[PDB]
Amino acid sequence: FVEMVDNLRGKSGQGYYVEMTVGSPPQTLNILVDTGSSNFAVGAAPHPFLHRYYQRQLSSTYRDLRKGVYVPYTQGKWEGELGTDLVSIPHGPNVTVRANIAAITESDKFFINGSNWEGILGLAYAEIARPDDSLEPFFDSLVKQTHVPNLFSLQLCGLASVGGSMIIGGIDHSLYTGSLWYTPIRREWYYEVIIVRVEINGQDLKMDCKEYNYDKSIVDSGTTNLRLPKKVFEAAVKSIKAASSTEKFPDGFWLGEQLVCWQAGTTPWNIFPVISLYLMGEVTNQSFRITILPQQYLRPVEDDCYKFAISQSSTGTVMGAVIMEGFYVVFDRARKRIGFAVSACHVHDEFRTAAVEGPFVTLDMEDCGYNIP
Ligand SMILES: CC(C)(C)CCNC(=O)CCc1cc2cc(-c3ccccc3C#CCC3(NC(=O)c4ccc(F)cc4)CC3)ccc2nc1N
Repeated sequence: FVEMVDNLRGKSGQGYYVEMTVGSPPQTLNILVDTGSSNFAVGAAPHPFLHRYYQRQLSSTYRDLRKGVYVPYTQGKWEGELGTDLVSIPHGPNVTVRANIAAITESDKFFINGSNWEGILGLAYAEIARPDDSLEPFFDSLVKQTHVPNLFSLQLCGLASVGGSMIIGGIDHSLYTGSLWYTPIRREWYYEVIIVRVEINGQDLKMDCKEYNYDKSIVDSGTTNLRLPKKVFEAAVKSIKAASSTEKFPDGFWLGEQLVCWQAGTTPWNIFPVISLYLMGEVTNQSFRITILPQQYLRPVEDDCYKFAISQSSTGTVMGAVIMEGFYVVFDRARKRIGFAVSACHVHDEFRTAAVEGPFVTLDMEDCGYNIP
């Protein structure tokens, strides 16, 4: 898997993308890696934000499916035409597959002005594909048509440029330290998981664990922050504020609306607590924990200045890039489980160490799951 190491790039706050080729002859595009959606969709007309776009009429292997696709999101959208074509990942497995492709012809609030990606690779499951779950996602096609094993793994390493690795079809031992622990994929739609306990510097938050997963918890490379359900966010912020109270911060800092700065290299990392998320384990009544250092949740932005990268959610927990940057994450689709291990590229603390540790004894973990009617 050495050929796939370092196949991801990005810019701060703009996501991670991988190089792909589409069509015959191959058209090279940079594609955002998104575990929180399930469509393969590419700019296919000259939106001013795009470095380049897919030109479907120049591909001899493009097949028009003669069906439109429309994907609304928070008063924005992408829209276009469905087809299939041959797709490869140059720094990936040595195969080519015929996959569904959405050729985006109109959009609002989707592309980012100044980013270096032109499309999105939705790696989640068919249930959340548009227009419906009959549109087979890319990874499903990859596994069906080739001998690539049904798993991939992500090491995201944290404008300043960014990098990482997407290992397609396996695990690279060089990308983590310590042990890999697995949590079940609760259901195949999002990469849904169940958080069973939360601690701040070892202090139990002491909430009904259902609150941690209200109304779901997902692992999402398509989101920057650790996003927490409102009630949990408020409890977490209260605790982090208490821990760090020897310094004063504007109210807006805790809302992610202003920076806090310190003289070069005098950042008081010690006053910010570690956060442990306990995840449902593979065995009955067994859990494990992942521990994130403050270096994960205080995002550097151009003194050393930082933005608070924990935010409130009204649609459940989102373990975004912030969390993922601390860990090598294994999406073991074949066995309906997600693995975590400390990332070989995570940012270290002077005196404390990140961890993925277990086992713990946690009873009635099924009750931590929220039941969306
Ligand atoms: C409902 C739908 C299928 C659209 C998404 C369901 N998923 C979520 O709600 C989780 C968050 C998310 C929202 C998304 C929204 C869209 C979308 C659809 C129509 C119009 C606009 C958008 C958008 C957006 C934001 C986005 N993400 C980033 O720009 C990004 C920024 C920083 C990062 F670190 C990672 C990603 C480009 C996907 C596309 C993919 C998404 N992927 C995601 N994981």
